[PDB]
Amino acid sequence: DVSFRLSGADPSSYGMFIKDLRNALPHTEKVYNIPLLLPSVSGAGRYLLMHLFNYDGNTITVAVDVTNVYIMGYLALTTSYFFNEPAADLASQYVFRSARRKITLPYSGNYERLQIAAGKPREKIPIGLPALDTAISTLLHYDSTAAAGALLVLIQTTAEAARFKYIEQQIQERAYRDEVPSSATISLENSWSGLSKQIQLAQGNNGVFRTPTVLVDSKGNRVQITNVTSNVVTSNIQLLLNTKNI
Ligand SMILES: *[C@@H]1O[C@H](CO)[C@@H](O)[C@H](O)[C@H]1NC(C)=O
Ligand SMILES: Nc1ncnc2[nH]cnc12
Repeated sequence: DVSFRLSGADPSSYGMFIKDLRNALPHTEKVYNIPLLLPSVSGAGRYLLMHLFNYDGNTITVAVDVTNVYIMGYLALTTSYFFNEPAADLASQYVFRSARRKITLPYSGNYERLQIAAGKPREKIPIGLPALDTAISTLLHYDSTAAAGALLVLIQTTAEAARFKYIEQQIQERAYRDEVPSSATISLENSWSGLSKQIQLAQGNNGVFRTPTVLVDSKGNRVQITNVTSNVVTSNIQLLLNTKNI
């Protein structure tokens, strides 16, 4: 299991949590020096438990699929919550079995359904360490609309930060003040699968992507990523979704 405490959190302790989260994901291979997530994992071993504590020290446990970094559900006091999608229903067979009741949330876990549920796109949802503290608090008491927004915050500040060093840095910049994600952040979130696939196909194609990936950069500019010498590949992406899962 991996843990993070919002109480006394700073950029350093958050960086340590994101390092722990990455290190908990199993790999047998690096591709271009980036850990390659596994095709699959059987049984309870598929699911990492992240213990998160809000500033008052209350806790939720979040279940994450170690093959794709996907949050499937969470436990808050004695109630488990899972997304309404087959992968989460499978996860519910393995995690939080001792919960007194299990609620299936009225949406799946993808960004499009979550944003509909929350009534806003994540371009308009501030993120950062204070927003994460809020999100943990919200999830402690079931409110499906409020929960969607909290889950958008929670996904971006954990899974998306583990996937991309740039996103981890964005959150570190937001240690004491929330701010909506940069469009570069949004771009990366949306491209992880695409990048993961192209970095794997570059192997046996002399490091050249079969299909270029279009991103937005820091200054807000729309760039084409065509080969593994890109900074996005060398110094940003931290984990690769296995093409067997794409
Ligand atoms: C690869 O990417 C860079 C941009 O990052 C580009 O300028 C360069 O010409 C490309 N190299 C190859 C071999 O395609
Ligand atoms: N439930 C989830 N977990 C991790 N990353 C995601 N991106 C969109 N939905 C997600």
